[PDB]
Amino acid sequence: GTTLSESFENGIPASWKTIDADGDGHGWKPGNAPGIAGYNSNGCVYSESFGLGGIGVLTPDNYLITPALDLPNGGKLTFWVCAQDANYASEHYAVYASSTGNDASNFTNALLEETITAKPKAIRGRIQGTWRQKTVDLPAGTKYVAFRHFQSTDMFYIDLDEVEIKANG
Ligand SMILES: [Ca+2]
Ligand SMILES: [Ca+2]
Repeated sequence: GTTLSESFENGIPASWKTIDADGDGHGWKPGNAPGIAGYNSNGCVYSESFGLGGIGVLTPDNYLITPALDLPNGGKLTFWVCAQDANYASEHYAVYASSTGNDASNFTNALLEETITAKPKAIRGRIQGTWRQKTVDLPAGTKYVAFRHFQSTDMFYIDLDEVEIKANG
């Protein structure tokens, strides 16, 4: 079955689907160095809970969804995530599998759900959040994977990079 490897070095391919479910006009977006460097690479994607330039506080419910997948005996997903700004790091997200369609309502099996945590002597810390790697088992018959930024507000960005799916298959 499917191997998928996406480094986001040239944005979000049209074969991926984005859903701005909350309807504010802000969804998952391409990021690149120097503003928004990827993991060991130039490009990534990001989603905002606060926008620069007067945009202000947001309440995202934003989906980034893979192309269709062929996983008759399941597979393994890995990806990298961080908080863009270590002082505003508490972004919440979940990863879902659908066996059916690729609408928001088809993503109900949360495989992974978490709020990012920032990593007594006074010491200078990183400006940007540390990249962490996540590994998720994908059930047999999974056709789409969704990354959902939601139940988040008034932090900064969540960044996502280097998505790999290996079929068992
Ligand atoms: Ca990248
Ligand atoms: Ca939105």
